[PDB]
Amino acid sequence: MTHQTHAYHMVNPSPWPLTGALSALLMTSGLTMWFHFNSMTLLMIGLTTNMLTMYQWWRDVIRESTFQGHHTPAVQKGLRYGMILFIISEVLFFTGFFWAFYHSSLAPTPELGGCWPPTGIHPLNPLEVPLLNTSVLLASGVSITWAHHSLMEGDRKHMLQALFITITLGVYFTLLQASEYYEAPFTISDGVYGSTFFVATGFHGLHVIIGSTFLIVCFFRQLKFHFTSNHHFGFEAGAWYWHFVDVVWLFLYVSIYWWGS
Amino acid sequence: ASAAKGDHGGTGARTWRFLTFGLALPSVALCTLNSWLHSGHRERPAFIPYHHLRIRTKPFSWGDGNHTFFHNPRVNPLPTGYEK
Amino acid sequence: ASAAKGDHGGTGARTWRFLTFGLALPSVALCTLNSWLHSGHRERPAFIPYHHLRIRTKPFSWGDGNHTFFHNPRVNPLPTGYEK
Amino acid sequence: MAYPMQLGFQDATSPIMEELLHFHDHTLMIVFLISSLVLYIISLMLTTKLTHTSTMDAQEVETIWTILPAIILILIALPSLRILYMMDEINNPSLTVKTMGHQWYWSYEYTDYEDLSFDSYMIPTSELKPGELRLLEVDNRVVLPMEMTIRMLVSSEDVLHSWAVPSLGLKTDAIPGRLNQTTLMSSRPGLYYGQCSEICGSNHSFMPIVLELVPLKYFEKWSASML
Amino acid sequence: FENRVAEKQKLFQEDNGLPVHLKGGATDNILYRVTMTLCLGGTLYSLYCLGWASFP
Amino acid sequence: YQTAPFDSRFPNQNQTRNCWQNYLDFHRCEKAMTAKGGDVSVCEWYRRVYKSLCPISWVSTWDDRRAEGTFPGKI
Amino acid sequence: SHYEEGPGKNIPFSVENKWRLLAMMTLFFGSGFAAPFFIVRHQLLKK
Amino acid sequence: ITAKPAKTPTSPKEQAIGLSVTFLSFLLPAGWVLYHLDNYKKS
Amino acid sequence: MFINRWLFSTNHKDIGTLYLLFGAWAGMVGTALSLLIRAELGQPGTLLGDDQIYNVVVTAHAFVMIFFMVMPIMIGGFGNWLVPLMIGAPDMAFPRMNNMSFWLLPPSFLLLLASSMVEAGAGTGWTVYPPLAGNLAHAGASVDLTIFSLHLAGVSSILGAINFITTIINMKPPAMSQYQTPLFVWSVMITAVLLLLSLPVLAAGITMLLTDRNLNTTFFDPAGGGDPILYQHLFWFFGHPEVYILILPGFGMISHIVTYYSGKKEPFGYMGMVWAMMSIGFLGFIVWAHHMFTVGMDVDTRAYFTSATMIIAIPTGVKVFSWLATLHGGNIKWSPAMMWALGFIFLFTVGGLTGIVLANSSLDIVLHDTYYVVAHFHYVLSMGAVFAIMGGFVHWFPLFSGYTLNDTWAKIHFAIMFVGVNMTFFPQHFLGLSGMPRRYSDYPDAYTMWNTISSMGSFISLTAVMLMVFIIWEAFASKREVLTVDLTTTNLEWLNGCPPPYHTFEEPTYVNLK
Amino acid sequence: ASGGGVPTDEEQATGLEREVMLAARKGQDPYNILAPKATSGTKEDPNLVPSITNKRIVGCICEEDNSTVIWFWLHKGEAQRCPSCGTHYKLVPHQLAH
Ligand code: HEA
Ligand code: HEA
Ligand SMILES: [Cu+2]
Ligand SMILES: [Cu+2]
Ligand SMILES: [Cu+2]
Ligand SMILES: [Mg+2]
Ligand code: NA
Ligand SMILES: [Zn+2]
Repeated sequence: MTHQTHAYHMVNPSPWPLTGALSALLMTSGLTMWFHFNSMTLLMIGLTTNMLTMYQWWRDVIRESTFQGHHTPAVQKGLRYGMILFIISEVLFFTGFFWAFYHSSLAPTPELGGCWPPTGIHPLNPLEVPLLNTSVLLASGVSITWAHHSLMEGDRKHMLQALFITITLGVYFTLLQASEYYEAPFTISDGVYGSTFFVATGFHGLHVIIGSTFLIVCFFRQLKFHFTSNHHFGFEAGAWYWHFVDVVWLFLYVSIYWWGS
Repeated sequence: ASAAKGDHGGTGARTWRFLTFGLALPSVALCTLNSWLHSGHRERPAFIPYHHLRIRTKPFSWGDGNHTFFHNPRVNPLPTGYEK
Repeated sequence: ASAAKGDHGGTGARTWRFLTFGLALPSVALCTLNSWLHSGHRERPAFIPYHHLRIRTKPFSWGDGNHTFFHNPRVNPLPTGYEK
Repeated sequence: MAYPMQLGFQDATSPIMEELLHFHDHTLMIVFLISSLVLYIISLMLTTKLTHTSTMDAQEVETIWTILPAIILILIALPSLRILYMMDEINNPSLTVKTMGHQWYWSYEYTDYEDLSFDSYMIPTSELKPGELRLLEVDNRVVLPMEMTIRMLVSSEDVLHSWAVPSLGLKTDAIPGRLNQTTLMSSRPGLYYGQCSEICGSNHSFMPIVLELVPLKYFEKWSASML
Repeated sequence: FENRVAEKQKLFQEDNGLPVHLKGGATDNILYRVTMTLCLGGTLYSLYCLGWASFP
Repeated sequence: YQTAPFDSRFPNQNQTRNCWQNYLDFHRCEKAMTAKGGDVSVCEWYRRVYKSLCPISWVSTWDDRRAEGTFPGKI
Repeated sequence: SHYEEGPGKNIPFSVENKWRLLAMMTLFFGSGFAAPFFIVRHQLLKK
Repeated sequence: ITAKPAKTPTSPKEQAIGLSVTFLSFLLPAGWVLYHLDNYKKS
Repeated sequence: MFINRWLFSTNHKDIGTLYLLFGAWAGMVGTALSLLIRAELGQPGTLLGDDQIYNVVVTAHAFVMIFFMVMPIMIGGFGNWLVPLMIGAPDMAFPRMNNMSFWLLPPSFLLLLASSMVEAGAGTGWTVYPPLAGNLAHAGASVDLTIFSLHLAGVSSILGAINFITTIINMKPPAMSQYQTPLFVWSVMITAVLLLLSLPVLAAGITMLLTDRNLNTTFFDPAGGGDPILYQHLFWFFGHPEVYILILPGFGMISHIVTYYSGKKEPFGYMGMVWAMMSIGFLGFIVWAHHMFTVGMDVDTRAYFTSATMIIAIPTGVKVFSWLATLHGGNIKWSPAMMWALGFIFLFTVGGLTGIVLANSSLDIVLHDTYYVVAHFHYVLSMGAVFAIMGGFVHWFPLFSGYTLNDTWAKIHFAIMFVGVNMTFFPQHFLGLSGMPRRYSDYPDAYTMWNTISSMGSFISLTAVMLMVFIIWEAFASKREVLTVDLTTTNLEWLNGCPPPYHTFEEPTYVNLK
Repeated sequence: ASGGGVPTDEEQATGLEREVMLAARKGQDPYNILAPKATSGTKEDPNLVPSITNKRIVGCICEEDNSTVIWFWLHKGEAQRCPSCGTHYKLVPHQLAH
């Protein structure tokens, strides 16, 4: 006792969970203010305290791992399970949206014209930009892989080089998708086709922005020599999440873009 | 179609840097060429006041509350018809 | 449907012997019950001389060369109609 | 309808409802068996000074308490599934009346030949005439021909409602943009009450259903007088 | 580039009795006091809005 | 004619399509016989059936839509 | 870690005076049970 | 489960008090609201 | 110092305690609402004036008891307190995150309270199904507030579900296999998996309702070609694993309680008891549609759902009989918690048997949306999940506090609530067979007796919950510190004394690899 | 390809991570990451339970596939025995304290 003989991390009291809980209260109630009393000051404060919390919380996590040496083998094996589990919960989140889509397309109501895509809808061509976005994402999947292997072989420059290519492909997909949204002849308000399309592809889009800022973080931690050829979990998590992101796109693509249109 | 490129689509940072510049990137270049080749801008579709489209059960929380977020005036008609 | 049975669907001969007798086999018992419950023998379908069925461009290399390998007289009509 | 201090189901006005009474008796007999067994075994366990706290062998007895409950479930599932397919069975209706839930009233439509259609509302207890049932009486009953296979088609013109009538053994939610079908078939004339069985807002509790079943002849004249 | 991770290691392993979220410096404290202030103020503001909204 | 008979192609509790199919079938037949004359003969059966099964408001809003030319179904 | 230990020290409310506790527990559970009642009065007093 | 005798035993009289205060803190505030329901319903 | 301990925590115990406090308080709120519900029904007529207030009241009752009382208590309270102790861990795998899972609950509760304050509140039923839940029938910020209260409550759980699985799996003594952890731990590991898989689907479903209410989507609006029934699928897909998420931890506590007071070293058929929970968890994902037997589905699928829903009785059956086998030949100690355990064993039985009746879609036609189902679920929730929470609380109170409760007062409390709950819910079986619908603020005159008796019953329970508050007070007031605890060889949570020090297991346990 | 640049653990691992790293290569396990291996457990060959104090909780899995672990505090002194199976255990000062 007093001094521990287990290989586990006992984290110091952190004000971040409170500051993040309070953060969600501000953001949700702030979104209610916007939706009804058309005001954004509350939502703006919430988003701010939210970034502040995520910044410092993950900051400390680096402090404890990289600088204070707390991430022993026992600890990392637990961080592995947590990320796997987290990704699984996210697979089931996107699962309700593909459910929504199939429920709608496999049996179109007469209000749509009793068919799919509904009359009046002019879907995009899957062979046009949707194919481009598919190749961009898939390419980043191979470049992020090259980056991971470089890391394990201690090739500092090439890891930075592969991670950079990967990051720019995610930004490329983001811009392309942004323009597609702007150019599309349909909208969230165009019934269940627009509903189902923009929220599923929308949430995934938000996931590419979250997966890219994650890799951007990994980029800088590397510039700053945080990762060793052997202990570099933040990058593995970053890579696991990035692969979750392509897979969801292949399922979106083959379902909504190809089949459902 | 299918696929089979001789061998080596596995293990070695060199092998993965090889696929990155020899398969991955060249693909993105082709698809980008294809996408830029059929960049034929569609004509704004005829506007018919269908009831299952341009839905509006509550005004949007921004602008005139009748304009969608990524509203593109050239291809998106308001409930009453094209912007102008 | 879906699936999620608490945990332990991985590593350990004990864990695998557990799934074998606790999930795998009980399943086969249920399905076997279901199969034995709807063992309702269908009535032999009406015979109509459709041209795209009972095909025969070359006699079979066995028997009267007009009888298929797992010929079941009760449900399989010859080209000319049911066996009897 | 239901009477004061009732325990079971309302008396069956149609053949499926009788069918359900018997099934429910079957099923209830079994839950009585099982729940009295589990209560006897418990008091048995708690009524002796004799002890055996050492390790006991499971499994051996585990097969009994696993295969036996499985046999019982088959004895319920069969009778149950029979009545279910029987409910969704191929009958040929001689009439098709539609009903449409509305936020706080049902409106019926008989449009087979003419274009008969009327609203139906609960009678404010203030204005009930002596002898009338407090939250059950409607101004315009839905008249139908007794002893006949009718096809009801439930829908709604707003939120969800649920068209129900216990005595006949019917319940079919009313969902906008959908046409749910159900077969009605009484074997006795009379007044049969039911109530909205799906929360639909403030007066979910005040929009009943009353079926008035009379012979065809009176049905035809009523229908016409009704327009 | 640099690689001064050891400088940081010593700094954060220094036995100054501080919790990791402060261990890093003076800015840690200002950042901390800012976050706590916006959260508390915001939570108060939202409470005010609920009151305002809970009356016709 | 009493009321729409059983239709094996719509054998389940949900009949929304049964209403819908017969309303299209009718108007399409009607439109044909018009753009053909054919002694201006008429496809009444569909109108009898869809009339039995479809709720009035569906039928009204549909006719309206056809008038303003915004009926999403193909006739 | 200067966190006290033992009976009555591992909770967020003082348990030294049985009467002050009587009053804290009363405001605590009491306020919870009363909230629903006053929320209803509130809805009944609006238009 | 064995235990030391009470450090600060609560005599019957003391319990009676606490049982009373506990009950009232539950019953009074609700009683008040409920007792006046008609007034609220009268505007 | 108070802040650092109670607001900036990273201690499984201090957090578990924080949950029990939140749980007990929310428990007070839900009790009040359950009494307004019966006040309104205890006499023919209308009490509350308007029906929307009644529905707002019925809805809030369900959310408060489910998301803010039962769940916090059983998983956050007993889960954080006992899990690390029973497997010998120094703490949870993610101490800092675990604290967020708690702190998300108070804001989540603020949102739900706010919703009943603004506008006319949300009188939608706890199923919050559209169109009633939409922007026409429920225009305004209330339902939206209800939808956000659940987003937060769901993030908190999904978050902690990750913590318990990682903890229970990654932090056991190296020589200890999973087939060596206590049943309560198994019960919370499986419950955690159900949360990990089902809660995200609700979050997707209610997000879709939110966009339909504010972003002009039409997922559930026929106009846009939507379908109000699709929402019913998404919700009930989460909704069934949820009913089991509420009973599993109780299954575990009961296994510990029944074994401990029979003086046994272990529960009968340990591995069968592990198989049973795992089965219940798995089948609980392929049965959701029994909640939709009067909605218009194809008979064949309605047939599949009653069959699938029935096979669940088999595994559940091996647990009811295993607990009985555990009392067999035991040296029974008639302590308060053993009473709570015996009640649960029987009352949960009755209530699950009553739910076998409803599994029958044919019969469900006429039982659905009536008080027969309100009876079914209150037996298992009010006399099952709640009885387990009381038995476990009186059993582990000395460990959490270091003080003991008055066993005689504890038994009066049982004796009162036993009568109360039974008198409240028993009659309701009748009311439903005889046709009285659910969600009604008033009923045809015939239903007057059973609702009259039933409401009276509800007043006895209130008495039992007032007495309980007193029981806790006098426990802390007298100060009877614990001296000796029985059967600790097999019950590791009691080895560090009552209450265990802030940091237990700084030095691991020692377990040999035979 | 070709080139270098990333630190190794051997050269960058600090804190307890480093401590379990080295200790591990010296063969020792001061942080209880691995499972102790049993001895005959006779009175003259007790299982030596190292401890950084004067009492340590011991869990004994009496028989191989047992689901119940028998727990007890082993104190500094004469070898004690599992209440259910005899089996001796003798405390011992814990080594690598850093
Ligand atoms: C666990 C869940 C839970 C619990 C325990 C209860 C408890 C109660 N509920 Fe129920 N109720 C629901 C969940 C619950 N309910 C749900 C889901 C609905 C459906 C809503 C809808 O239709 O949309 C419902 C509906 C509902 C109705 C139907 C209204 C209608 O449809 O018109 C009624 C009416 O009698 C009712 C009654 C009660 C009563 C009298 C209590 C009483 O038993 C209360 C007795 C007191 C307790 C049993 C709790 C005390 C325990 C504690 C406070 C813990 C203390 C803390 C520690 C020891 C640490 N409830
Ligand atoms: C604590 C949570 C809980 C539990 C554990 C259960 C368990 C069960 N429930 Fe329950 N149920 C609810 C809470 C719960 N339910 C709630 C909240 C609702 C209402 C939701 C709402 O609409 O608001 C509901 C609704 C509900 C319905 C729909 C009613 C309707 O709206 O029409 C159905 C239908 O199948 C059902 C069935 C069952 C069954 C099969 C079980 C089984 O799991 C029970 C199994 C138990 C046993 C059977 C006993 C033990 C076994 C033996 C002693 C062996 C021998 C037994 C036999 C031979 C049969 N429940
Ligand atoms: Cu209604
Ligand atoms: Cu209703
Ligand atoms: Cu269910
Ligand atoms: Mg219903
Ligand atoms: Na009433
Ligand atoms: Zn032993």
